[PDB]
Amino acid sequence: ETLNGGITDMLVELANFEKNVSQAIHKYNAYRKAASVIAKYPHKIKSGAEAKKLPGVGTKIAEKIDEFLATGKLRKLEKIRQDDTSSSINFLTRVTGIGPSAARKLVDEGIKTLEDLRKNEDKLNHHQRIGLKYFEDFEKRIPREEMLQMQDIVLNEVKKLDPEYIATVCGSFRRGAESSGDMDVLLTHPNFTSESSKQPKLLHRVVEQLQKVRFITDTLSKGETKFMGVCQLPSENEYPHRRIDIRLIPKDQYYCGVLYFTGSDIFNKNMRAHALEKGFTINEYTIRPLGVTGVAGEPLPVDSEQDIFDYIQWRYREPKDRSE
DNA sequence: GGGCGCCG
DNA sequence: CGGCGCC
Ligand SMILES: Nc1ccn([C@H]2CC[C@@H](COP(=O)(O)OP(=O)(O)OP(=O)(O)O)O2)c(=O)n1
Ligand SMILES: [Mg+2]
Ligand SMILES: [Mg+2]
Repeated sequence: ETLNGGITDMLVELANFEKNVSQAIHKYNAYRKAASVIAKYPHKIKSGAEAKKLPGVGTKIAEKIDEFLATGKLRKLEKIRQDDTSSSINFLTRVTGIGPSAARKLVDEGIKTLEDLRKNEDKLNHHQRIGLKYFEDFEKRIPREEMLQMQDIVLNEVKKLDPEYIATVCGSFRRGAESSGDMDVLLTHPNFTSESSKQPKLLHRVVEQLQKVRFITDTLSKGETKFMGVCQLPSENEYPHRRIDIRLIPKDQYYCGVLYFTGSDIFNKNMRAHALEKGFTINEYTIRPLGVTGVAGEPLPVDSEQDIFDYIQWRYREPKDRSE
């Protein structure tokens, strides 16, 4: 029965291609949107020119409409049958360590399932191995109360080695969310500052410590600044493996760090992006005027997150507000 | 946007 | 050493 059936069908097929074969969210979005609106319409759609009228649809859609009208065809649309690589690839990407590039290669060699991975372990680099090892684990968000305990344990043991050590937990957590992807933690130490730019050792000790207590349980990397690894809560008879990140910022550049580690990522993007519009360039370490020629001037002093915002002419926004 | 570590 | 995956 349904008049515009035929069309809406196409339309929807179309959006999902746009959705997957691309990023083309904007496209896909109008796409469905439209199919939706033509769909609510109570008259048979005859002319694409009629369609246009209806809100949601426009030129580009109306065209696609036409080509369908005369002939069920849609050469573009016919093209579609290319399929399957794309489904599987992305999937693989869900694997921590697996980027689009290693995902491709993995698919080309026929590895393109979860099951398959497990079978082709030998092809995986270490990180991948882990992502793979703790796969199901990595898909669960940490709940507030958990982080809590973790905040605790980190907090504590940090003190034991030195109580001069400062540890702040950023990212989601700090922005107040109810569930957090991982645990992100800023670490600082006054012995360490913009003048020395050394002491990998501080971080170093600390991971070993947590390590030596069965907290961290794996290691994805260990720089003289960064640190990503797995960790886990304890119990009697167990808690899911979590992703952990430590970053050591020279005690003197704590604020740039804090801002940056709090995110959100989008926020940072907009913000950093903005500093520029204003003439300064911001990194986890500093905010320094950015010179006429296009080179970084000396770094403006910072005494609190507020000041960063003051510089780019922006209203301070609480962490909980830095969503974007 | 701006940058850290590891791959091979 | 680039480039990758990640933050
Ligand atoms: N591409 C990125 C990623 C992060 N940052 C910052 C934002 C905070 C931290 C990223 O931590 P994530 O754990 O990626 O984000 P989150 O806020 O912790 O989110 P989740 O809930 O997923 O852990 O690095 C940035 O400037 N650019
Ligand atoms: Mg987080
Ligand atoms: Mg993280």
